[PDB]
This record gives sequence, structure tokens and C-alpha cells, in this order.
Amino acid sequence: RPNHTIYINNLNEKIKKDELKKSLHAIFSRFGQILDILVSRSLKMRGQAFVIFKEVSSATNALRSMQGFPFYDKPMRIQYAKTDSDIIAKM
RNA sequence: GGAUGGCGAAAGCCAUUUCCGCAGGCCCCAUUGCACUCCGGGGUAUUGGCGUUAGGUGGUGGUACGAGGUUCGAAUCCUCGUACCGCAGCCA
Ligand SMILES: [K+]
Ligand SMILES: [Mg+2]
Ligand SMILES: [Mg+2]
Ligand SMILES: [Mg+2]
Ligand SMILES: [Mg+2]
Ligand SMILES: [Mg+2]
Repeated sequence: RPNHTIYINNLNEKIKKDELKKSLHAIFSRFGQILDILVSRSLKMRGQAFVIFKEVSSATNALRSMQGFPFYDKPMRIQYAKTDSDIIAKM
């Protein structure tokens, strides 16, 4: 089911944070406006990223487009998030 | 952190240190993991800096003391330098 936030995983853990977001914003920013991209390299967050678009139509489209797209030698696996990203909910 | 020395009852502050450790470098093991304050672990390198909230320059706000101005005089308001705390970046 739909969500303002796509969740990517199977991302190269080697890529540094700031360098990762750049590229992610570079790719997804074209499927529509992005409210933010969340990235952390914790023991449980690495490899995963939370892209937050501003309109569901963006996430959903970006989802069908990029699923499996090569990224630093690793097919991006994406799917909606499980829950409205903090900012979204409030709004 | 330790240990030793200095002023102290202490706290704290200074110092030395082929005791241990931290951030930067380089390799390594582990994790496929729905989060929104962060946060796995190890080896080697280790001059300098620092001490577990653990490196730095220049910059923004704060806190402190100092100086110049304001002022009859200021404890007010102004700007400035210095130390430190949280910020961002950048560099290690
Ligand atoms: K020493
Ligand atoms: Mg001691
Ligand atoms: Mg002593
Ligand atoms: Mg001491
Ligand atoms: Mg290191
Ligand atoms: Mg004065």
C-alpha cells in the first residue's frame, strides 16, 4: 500500500553517508520534489535509506521506475515505507 | 581513565609519562537490516592534538571574564578581544 516515503535497502554499505544522499537525491529528485532523504550508518540502518517525496504519486512512480536499478554494483530494492515519515504525519 | 609531581581538605586547574584509550588513515569480522537524539566490533599506523560528550582552523548563537565606547558613574545599551559550551562546514 501507498506511502509518502519509499524505503531503499541493499545499498552499498561502503559508500559514505553524505556521498550516498547526494547520489540518492540526484536520482530520485527527478521523479518529483523531495522533502528529505534520511540516511544513517548504524548497525541497523546501514544499507538502508528513507527517501521522502512530497506527493504519493512521486514515490509510487519512482518506485516502479528504479526497482532494481544498478547502484554501485547492487540492485536497489525498494518498497513503500511502513509508516508516514514523522514530517508527513504532522502535516 | 592510570600512575607520578605541583597549589587544594575536595572540586578543580597545571605538568610529565617507551600505562591505557579517542577522532583522522589503511585493511578486517559481523549485519539485508522500516527508521526519524545518537549508537556493532577488531587489526595495523599513532608525529601532533585530546580523555571517554576524548583532534583542528576560520565562522554563527550562548556563558564567562577583560578592554574601548555610552554614561555624572555604571552593574544599562554598543562594539571588541579571550576561555569555554551546543551548531554548520571544512580539514586531519
Ligand atoms: K604519557
Ligand atoms: Mg589521574
Ligand atoms: Mg595529584
Ligand atoms: Mg587532572
Ligand atoms: Mg582509527
Ligand atoms: Mg565598560
